[PDB]
Amino acid sequence: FQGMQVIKQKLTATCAQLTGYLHTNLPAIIIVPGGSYTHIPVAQAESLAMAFAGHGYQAFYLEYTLLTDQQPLGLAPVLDLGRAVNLLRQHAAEWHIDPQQITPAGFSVGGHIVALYNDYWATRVATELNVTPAMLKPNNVVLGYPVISPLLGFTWTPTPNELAADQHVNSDNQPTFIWTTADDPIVPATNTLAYATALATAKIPYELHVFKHGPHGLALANAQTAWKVAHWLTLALEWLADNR
Amino acid sequence: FQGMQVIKQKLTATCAQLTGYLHTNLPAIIIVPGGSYTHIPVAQAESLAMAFAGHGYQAFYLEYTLLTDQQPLGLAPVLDLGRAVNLLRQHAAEWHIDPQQITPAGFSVGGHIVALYNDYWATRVATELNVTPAMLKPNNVVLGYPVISPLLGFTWTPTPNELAADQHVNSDNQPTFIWTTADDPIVPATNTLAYATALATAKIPYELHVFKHGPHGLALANAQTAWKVAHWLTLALEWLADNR
Repeated sequence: FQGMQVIKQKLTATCAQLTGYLHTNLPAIIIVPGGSYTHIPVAQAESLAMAFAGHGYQAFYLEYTLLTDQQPLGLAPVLDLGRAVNLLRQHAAEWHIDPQQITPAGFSVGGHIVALYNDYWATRVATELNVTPAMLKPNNVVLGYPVISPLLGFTWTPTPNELAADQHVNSDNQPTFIWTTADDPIVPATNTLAYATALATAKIPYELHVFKHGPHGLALANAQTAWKVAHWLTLALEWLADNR
Repeated sequence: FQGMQVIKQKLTATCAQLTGYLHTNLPAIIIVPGGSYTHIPVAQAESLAMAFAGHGYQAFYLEYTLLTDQQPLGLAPVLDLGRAVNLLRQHAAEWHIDPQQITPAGFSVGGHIVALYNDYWATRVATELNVTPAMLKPNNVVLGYPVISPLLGFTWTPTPNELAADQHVNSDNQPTFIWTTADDPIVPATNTLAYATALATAKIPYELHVFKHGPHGLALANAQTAWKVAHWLTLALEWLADNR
């Protein structure tokens, strides 16, 4: 909460909450953290929000629906992200947000949430929230160490089989910046490579960085703990800037 | 040729030539440049050799067999690279090369040559050159803006169909660092993504960077002309160092 207005806002029709760090209009980042759908690692979320806040972004973090709030989780976290994007656009003027530069940044399981948001914002999220698609648009998406868990899934009842983000890449998918680790023996980067291939085939703009960064847990701990900058951040910021 | 011993050596049983820039023992880079198999862009080759020379490498560039030297080209350039690796190991002591840190770095069509070298060094190159596999080992390989052309191909007579480097990834493939451009509308990065997927499936160590760098031609021109450093170089050097 470093010299910035901290704001806290519970989202409507959900237990999800949003925390914001606020400094013309600025681009805005919404950090969708990890946590295996069991908890939200608040310190990770805040640190990653500050990584962007420090480089000219209004930065938010989303505490999304967890397994303890609802089971089956369903797609509640993806919907929660929509509620968050919509609130940012609605309040852009009073928060000095450029409503055309709202970017969800998903980490670990939050990368899965964000990947699916990029696929369904104009369709399933819009119709579930009954919000106009334009209000839910992610201007770009960022995915850091994405992790797929079968906890996410089952009006709109898709099981983990039809939640392969790489199978539902469409023309409404927006530009995507992805980075992950190549050498986690427990979680190969093959899923992420498949998503990039789907983006490339659908001709959705992207950038992909598969680094030798070790296990996903250590890699994301380092990203949080040791960005003050890390190449993933330099690269994400440059990509975001050049897409403006 | 900046304050370093420049050496020139024609390789045996080939029109291919090698140029070297020489400063304990040092790692060595062999630049396999582009040129569409019609010419070798010497200025590109030299500049890229210097990019590494300046960071503690003995650096060489390979002027490989061209379409004007031999048609069909066959796999002559891949064999030429083997001849070059073998010569470096043979003369490591007098050139202050660490014979366990010899790394071919392929650019544009040379990336295809190097990708195939990583696949066939212990098998088809060894048997065509009648050289022991150990002498031909690439300790790591680097691929920058790789481009596949059907000019490469047809003792060992494979047509362009059986020269998909991603189809012949085996356990003898060595660690691979790849970077390319995501947004060349004429040459999508899908081939490179497929190779990375094959490396990942075969559990060969790798790092992949698909940047929004524009058309392949401009991207490689920039790499040559504007590294003095560019992130692809920082990233390649760090990866090479951490694999030691």
